[PDB]
Amino acid sequence: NNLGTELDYDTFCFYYDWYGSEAIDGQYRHWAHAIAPDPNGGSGQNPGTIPGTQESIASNFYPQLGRYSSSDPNILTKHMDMFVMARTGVLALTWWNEQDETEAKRIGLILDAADKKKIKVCFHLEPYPSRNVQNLRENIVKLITRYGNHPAFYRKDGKPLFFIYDSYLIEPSEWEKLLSPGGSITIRNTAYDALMIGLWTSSPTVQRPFILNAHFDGFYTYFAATGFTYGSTPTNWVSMQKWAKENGKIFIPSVGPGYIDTRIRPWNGSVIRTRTDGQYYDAMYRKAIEAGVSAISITSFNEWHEGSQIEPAVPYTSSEFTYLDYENREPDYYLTRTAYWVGKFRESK
Ligand SMILES: OC[C@H]1O[C@H](O[C@H]2[C@@H](O)[C@H](O)[C@@H](CO)O[C@@H]2O)[C@@H](O)[C@@H](O)[C@@H]1O
Ligand SMILES: OC[C@H]1CNC[C@@H](O[C@H]2O[C@H](CO)[C@@H](O)[C@H](O)[C@@H]2O)[C@@H]1O
Repeated sequence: NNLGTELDYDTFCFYYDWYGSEAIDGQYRHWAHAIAPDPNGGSGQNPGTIPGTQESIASNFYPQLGRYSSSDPNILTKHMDMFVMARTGVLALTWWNEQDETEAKRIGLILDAADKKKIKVCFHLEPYPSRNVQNLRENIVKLITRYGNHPAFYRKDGKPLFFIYDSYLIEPSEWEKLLSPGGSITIRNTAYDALMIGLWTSSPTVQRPFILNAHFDGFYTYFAATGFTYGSTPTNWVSMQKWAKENGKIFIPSVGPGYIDTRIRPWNGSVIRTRTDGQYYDAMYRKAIEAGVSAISITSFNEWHEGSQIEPAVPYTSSEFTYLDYENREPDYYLTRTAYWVGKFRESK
């Protein structure tokens, strides 16, 4: 078929499976959330918590699907149908190494639901406690062993792919052990080789040697808020792509529709980026495509705490909070607008 509706398998959408519902789980997990203390504020902050009631959830927006469980197979079905609407072929799943049966169940449910719609899944390896290159290798081995034969397990030219959040927390000298072909615990040329995509944060003076010396296969930028880092400043993307191409690296810039996290981080208002009826998303996605990249990542499907979600949101005013909503756009606008941009990306590829 040549309909202009097919999934794109170089488009990665960051997905969070940490929500919990009455129907499935037993606490309204993540809809209830601690309010972060101000890192520059007084001593003796008791910032409190958002209780995750119908009226008061840990987001500035309100989901169309309500306080859903990420363990609810009927929610997962709906989510995969939303990925199909958006034309996003890869779900980049947050992964926290919880070592619990409920996590294992959820991952399996997600892979199964994804496959019914021909969506692929890769892992977004988060900064779990004492993360280091040895336990990262062990966990890569476990994920490939457990899930590598699942038909929804993502591969690019035969290789799995991982995004590594806050990769700068591990020194390049440690990364080299895992990621250089000569490294003492290398995955290169093994059954567990993978494309490893590190997080480009700050200036080229710092990031270029970091990426080279760490032996990452590529880099992404994550943040939906323009200007939050050098990497999330889209005017830098042409130059970042040129460097990537020169150095055999894969650049996967991250685009998002807006940012606001002030329910959980009330002190962080300077990072707010207004959606402007889709104009912010349009501008960011255009810059990614114009940079001439081979792959794009979307922040986010459903990071509701950070207000970067493309998942449908609805107007809601409760006794406790007046939520933001999609304004003059319909709840599914960011899904259909994603599909528009995926088409533009494909036209350029
Ligand atoms: O401090 C608020 C800030 O926190 C989180 O990002 C942190 C870290 O994970 C990032 O690597 C660096 C990049 O410079 O920034 C923080 O230290 C995110 O939640 C972010 O959106 C938020 O503004
Ligand atoms: O997936 C990368 C990155 C996205 N932003 C949130 C990060 O997770 C932290 O913040 C969450 C609230 O926004 C909180 O629920 C998590 O426990 C974690 O502190 C995530 O690493």
